[PDB]
Amino acid sequence: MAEQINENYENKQQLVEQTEITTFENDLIVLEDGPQMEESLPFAFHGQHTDNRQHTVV
Amino acid sequence: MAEQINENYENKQQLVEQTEITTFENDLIVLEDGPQMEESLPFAFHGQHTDNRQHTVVNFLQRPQVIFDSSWASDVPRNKQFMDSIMIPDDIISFPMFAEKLKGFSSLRATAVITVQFQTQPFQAGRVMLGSFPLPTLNPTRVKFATNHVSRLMLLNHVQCDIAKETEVSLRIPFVSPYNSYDLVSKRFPWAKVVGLVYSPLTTTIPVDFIVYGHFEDVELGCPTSGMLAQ
Amino acid sequence: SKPLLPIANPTVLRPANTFAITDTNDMSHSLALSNDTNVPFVKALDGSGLDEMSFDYLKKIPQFIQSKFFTTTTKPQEVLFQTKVMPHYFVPGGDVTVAMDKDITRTIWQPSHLAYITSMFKYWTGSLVYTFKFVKTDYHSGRVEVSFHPFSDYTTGTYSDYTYRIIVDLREKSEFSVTIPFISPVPYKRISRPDWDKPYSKYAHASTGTLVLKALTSLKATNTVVSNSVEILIEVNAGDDFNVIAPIENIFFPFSLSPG
Amino acid sequence: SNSGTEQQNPRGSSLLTDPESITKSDPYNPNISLLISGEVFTNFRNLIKRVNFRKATTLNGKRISDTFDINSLIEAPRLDIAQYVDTETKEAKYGFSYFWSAPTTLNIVAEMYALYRGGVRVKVVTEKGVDFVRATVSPQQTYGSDVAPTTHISTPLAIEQIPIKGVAEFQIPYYAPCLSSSFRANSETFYYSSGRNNLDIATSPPSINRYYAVGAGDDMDFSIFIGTPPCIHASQTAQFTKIKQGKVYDLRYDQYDPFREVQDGTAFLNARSIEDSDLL
Repeated sequence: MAEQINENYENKQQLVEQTEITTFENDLIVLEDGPQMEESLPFAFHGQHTDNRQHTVV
Repeated sequence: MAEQINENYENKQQLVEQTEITTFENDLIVLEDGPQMEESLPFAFHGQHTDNRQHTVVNFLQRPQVIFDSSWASDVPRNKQFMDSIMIPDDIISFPMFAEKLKGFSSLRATAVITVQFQTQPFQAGRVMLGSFPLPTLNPTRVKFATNHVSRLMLLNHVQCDIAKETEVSLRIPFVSPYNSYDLVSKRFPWAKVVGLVYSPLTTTIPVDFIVYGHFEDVELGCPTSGMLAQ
Repeated sequence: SKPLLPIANPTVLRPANTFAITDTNDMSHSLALSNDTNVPFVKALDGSGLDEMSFDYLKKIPQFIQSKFFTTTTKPQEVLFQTKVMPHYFVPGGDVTVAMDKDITRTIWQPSHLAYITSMFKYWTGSLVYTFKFVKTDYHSGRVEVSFHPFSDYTTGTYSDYTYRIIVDLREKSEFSVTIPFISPVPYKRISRPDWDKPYSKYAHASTGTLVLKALTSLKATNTVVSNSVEILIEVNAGDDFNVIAPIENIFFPFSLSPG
Repeated sequence: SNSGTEQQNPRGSSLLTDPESITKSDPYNPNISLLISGEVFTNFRNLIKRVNFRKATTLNGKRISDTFDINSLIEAPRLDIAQYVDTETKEAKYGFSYFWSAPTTLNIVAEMYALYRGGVRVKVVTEKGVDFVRATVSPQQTYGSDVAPTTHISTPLAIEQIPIKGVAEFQIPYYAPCLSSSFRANSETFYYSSGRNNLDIATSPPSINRYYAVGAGDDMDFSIFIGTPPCIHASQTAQFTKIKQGKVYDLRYDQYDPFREVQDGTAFLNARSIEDSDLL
């Protein structure tokens, strides 16, 4: 390997987030927010719209 | 139970073969044939056409999808839009990658994720706000008053970006509705309207470019359906 | 059997239970299938376990209240921002401005988030959280001084060196947010109509003191690459001990709009 | 610290944790609301239980009924623009007005939220000589029929006797198909998210004036924070401009509350409710 002595740029290996297919590799800052302490309603409350099964593409 | 004494007709419980969705229930005889002793070629022999991974229909929804790719100059001031408004999920699921997959499903209950990129060379200033008004078709009386002014959007669920600090920004919008899900066949009851305001104007002539991504997480797909309505 | 009965306690009868009270009981008829028919409380309807109805949640939401500028013509010791310490403000440009005739227009100044939430009460207390945003680059520079004058004004003869202050060096830094405590001779101060252009000596009953954002320096900037103006963006948050009592007032009447 | 390069106080962070004090010490004082106020306030869920007067029915005749929608009471009433014409000099003066209406404690909280869930409490005050008051709910729409019945045979009935209980208190449950319902006007027509209900208040003998006070039932709950509503200054109630035939109050209001004075403001000439499109 060609050896490289870097001290002015951080190997920002985070700010690298693949989401299924797309890979973002970012400089400066990555921010994320929303309503905190997220919960979900139990399945009796909804789920009158679905069957008790999942369908893939296969 | 009304009791039934049958001796002339077989309770042909076989000849009943469901194949994923369709159930055949047959009389007389069911026949099936082909080349016998089937084998498969090992994966080295083929598989130069696939990745070492499988894609369901839940991803394809977890994929980020470009919605907007534009700019905004220094002429737009505070409290004015820098990007077009986005209906969640109407302006997202109308792209072909998602729409081709959601088809054949009744409804969708998931949290949507709007991510926005920002391009800045270090000499540019400004701040920009990205908020979301919940259920805009159910309370249309209140939409444009909660989104025409910063400080009425930011007390809602919002996400800010300092142009010279944040290069990416992502707001997580959980599903919220009077209902259980989002009707896909009729596109009824969008659960948020993403709007983008200017918290502070640009200080140079050089405009700023932005890309708006959108995907879903926490995905619960509904019942399979034909999905066609009269007109 | 059927024997007599002893006399009961003397009672006193009303037309209605007390409207004013939150608790105890209500005499209404139930139009449901059964009496005390109630819908169970379901939380996290909004997707989060935070009780979106709780006062201690609503009060902690930041909101922009005023903008100022910080330029290369700013003199040192020049006040950039000066406010009475109080939760309730007015929305800067978010007025309700409706047309009355072909040429008569009227403007209603609109309430702060805190102003509205405390609008039905009479007294408040607790610490406040003032946030200052500086829309700039890493290639502007400046010192500001955020000094909390708890009982007094900022006038002539007002040295800020007596007071808890923060001298922040804005070279790379861009934001700033402090919790301003509740220091007052009274356990509670008055909710009121907000007034920016008043000192503390007037409104002494509604504010704890004055906070001041003061320049220690001109804004340093080369004009050929970055600007000379940088906008100060002030937000107001309401601490954690922020307590509000005596619900016998109204400063703001809300109304709904008509679909057009 | 108090300053830096990352956002020092975003929303999601403000909900949970406060920034460092200017003193760099503990900035908090202990709660003593119970020690001075004598009571503690923490949640608007309890405060909405307070019942205040909301609307009044005057401009009908001597009727034996008054039917109106229930969800309209969770809204704050419409603010109207009032045209006044000087009987002498014939120039127009312009103010604001609540047409036989006013907001409630309930309406201050409900206008911050998007959906509701639970029962509404309605209490009625009538004029003298009324003996009874009866309350019934009905669906407003027999779905699929161009007309709704004028009677019902299995609906709820609730009778209060005025001369022995002067305020007729009723509680209207939550009857809607969905988990949490909507209470504001919309143009949605495909299928509905509101539980559309009528409420018929009767008087024996028939009377003209009906004063309604509304409040939150025990099971009252609102869902999604949306923001502060459009407001009007309360001080604007006493400000007035004088003209020939009388006073013109900036915030004009009727005797909605059967216990408030009638303000000495002259009647307007035209009324127009502020639409969402009128905002500038």
